[PDB]
Amino acid sequence: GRMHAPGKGLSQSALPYRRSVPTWLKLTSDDVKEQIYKLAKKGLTPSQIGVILRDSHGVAQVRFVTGNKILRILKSKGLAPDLPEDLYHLIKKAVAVRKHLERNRKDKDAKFRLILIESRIHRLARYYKTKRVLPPNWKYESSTASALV
Amino acid sequence: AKIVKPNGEKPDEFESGISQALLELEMNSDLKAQLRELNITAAKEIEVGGGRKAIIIFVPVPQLKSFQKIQVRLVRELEKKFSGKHVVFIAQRRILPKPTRKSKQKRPRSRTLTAVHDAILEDLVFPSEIVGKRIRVKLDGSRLIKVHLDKAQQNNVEHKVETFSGVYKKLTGKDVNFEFPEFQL
Amino acid sequence: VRMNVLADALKSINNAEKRGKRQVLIRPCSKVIVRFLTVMMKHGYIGEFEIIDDHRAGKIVVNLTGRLNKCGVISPRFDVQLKDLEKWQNNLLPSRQFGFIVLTTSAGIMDHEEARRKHTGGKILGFFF
Amino acid sequence: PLAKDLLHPSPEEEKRKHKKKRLVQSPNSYFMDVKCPGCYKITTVFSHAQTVVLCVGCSTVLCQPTGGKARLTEGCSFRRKQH
Amino acid sequence: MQSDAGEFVDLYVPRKCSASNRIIGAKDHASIQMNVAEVDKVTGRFNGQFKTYAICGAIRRMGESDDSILRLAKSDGIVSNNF
RNA sequence: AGCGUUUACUUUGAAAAAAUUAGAGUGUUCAAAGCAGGCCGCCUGGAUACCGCAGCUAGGAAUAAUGGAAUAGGACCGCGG
Repeated sequence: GRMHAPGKGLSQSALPYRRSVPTWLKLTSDDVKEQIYKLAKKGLTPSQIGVILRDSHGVAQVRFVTGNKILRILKSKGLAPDLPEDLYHLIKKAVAVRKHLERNRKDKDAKFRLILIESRIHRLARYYKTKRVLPPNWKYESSTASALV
Repeated sequence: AKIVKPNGEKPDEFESGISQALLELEMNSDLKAQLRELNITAAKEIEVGGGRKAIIIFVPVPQLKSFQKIQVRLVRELEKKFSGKHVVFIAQRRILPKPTRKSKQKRPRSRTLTAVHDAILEDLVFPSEIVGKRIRVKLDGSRLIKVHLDKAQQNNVEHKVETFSGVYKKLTGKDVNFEFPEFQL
Repeated sequence: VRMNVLADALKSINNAEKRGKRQVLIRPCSKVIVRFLTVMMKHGYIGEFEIIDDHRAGKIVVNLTGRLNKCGVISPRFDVQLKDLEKWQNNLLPSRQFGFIVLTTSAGIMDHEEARRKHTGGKILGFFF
Repeated sequence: PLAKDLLHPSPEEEKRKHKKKRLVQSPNSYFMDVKCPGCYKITTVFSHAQTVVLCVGCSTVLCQPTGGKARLTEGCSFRRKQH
Repeated sequence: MQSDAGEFVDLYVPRKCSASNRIIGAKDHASIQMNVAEVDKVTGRFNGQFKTYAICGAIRRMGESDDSILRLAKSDGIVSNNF
């Protein structure tokens, strides 16, 4: 079940058996890569790029049409963001909560939810440190967390 | 000819005859635009169950998709030339041995037995892509891989099932049965 | 979380056999489960089974014959030396006639009687009688 | 019931079951060629879009995103496509 | 059930349920021994031979005696395979 | 003669004080013991097994960790140095 909640949600994507590409799709490997570049250049994360592609163009996976995954494509061309786009969203969330908590000091619930979010930041940050996609110096501390976008 | 054999050795009279037949087909037919830089690696000929025979061709893995594009249009006039036989293209995958304790980089997981054998079966049934697999473990101990093939190209390739079963039993040494399901597409 | 996969697979067979079901779908298929079930089949406690490939961990459908009293697992995988295989097969199995301790050795996954014959100790997986 | 073929279930059972709990999981969604009456052209839209898909050069809105499936605009011929 | 020599030693051999393949205990009083009559093919009349089935106590009170008798009969070809 | 990602695991071998325990022989008159004895000068004996763990050694490669190219300082192949 959920890491920081009592919920037991069974609701995710279910890829088809067939890893093959469909007949109707006329977009090629390089055509999709060219559009992946343009979407990311406009200012867009690997989650949003994959959504915009398969809603409008009809690209079940980039991995099946092309050879590689979206971030893997981006960080080859050199368009990939510095810290990952899931640790980014967790930090930005922690900033928004902590700013709201600055004014509303009597909010004991916001205080408790900040502890769960910052606990989840610490937990994911060290995974990335072992895999070496963060410098081992890297330290999330709230005072110099607002400056990290 | 158009056969670039991997070892600097002799494309034997059998493999030569097919490489020359492909040069002639090029020079005569319309799809000579494609057959400029496409090549053969080798070409054996097996005896399939019954009283039938299946000529088999090998391809450089890079230019496989280039063959795949024209594979069904080409195989027709190969079978019209070599009358009472079946023909099917397969890519020559390199296969590295499991690195034992006794004794050069990390073996990529495409250069391994299970992945190569999965890729061999993928290319056997080219026009009809695979939609299912069931490995029946029989009571003696032996296995039986049961492949469900896409119901499009059923009528086109249902007569090649024993060819595919025989070719795969030869290349790998595993017993396979190709079925056509009615309940998905 | 799902720590042990063989533990789940053998509890699933055991529950289905008691309830009197004729076949059971044990989910997270692995080399260790298949190699366990081949041994179990070769002595003739289960029937023929069919392993179902989705591009993930596979599934297994085991055709059940009503001749399986218990199929259990030992966790952790204790390191059974050859001389101590007596005291193990003494306190796990019903009698000295029938029942098997299957243990993973140097050679491969095989029952106590085979491992005794081949002159190999190894790590215990489970038992079936 | 003791005897049920878990290997060969009839397709009404699998279409009933949750997408993850079928004998081999498969998506409940699909792709469909949708065209507005004015223009000549057919644009691929995903069943569960979750973005406002536009006809080329901002001609008009084509589908509206909801909780589950996307509301296609009133006056649009959709043909769900198969592979 | 015989010794080293080969002499069958136990004082009787219990029956096994046709559905579950359990041994029917010496005092399993809800166990049945049901003879379904065998019929001449051309006339549709009783021959004087029968296709006998045994079922365990647990199976009956489970409520699977009906389907198990049915499936045994349909396997023998007493009930039509079409059904 | 020299080699060969590492370790845990299992099997073999080496080295392991006697006494004690298990145990082969032997009518202490039987036995507990004892290491004696037996044959009409001679023939025997004073065995063997166990001694966790750690260290040492040589086979096995299932299971369980760990490692190898991804701003390519990649392996191999040869020339220029």
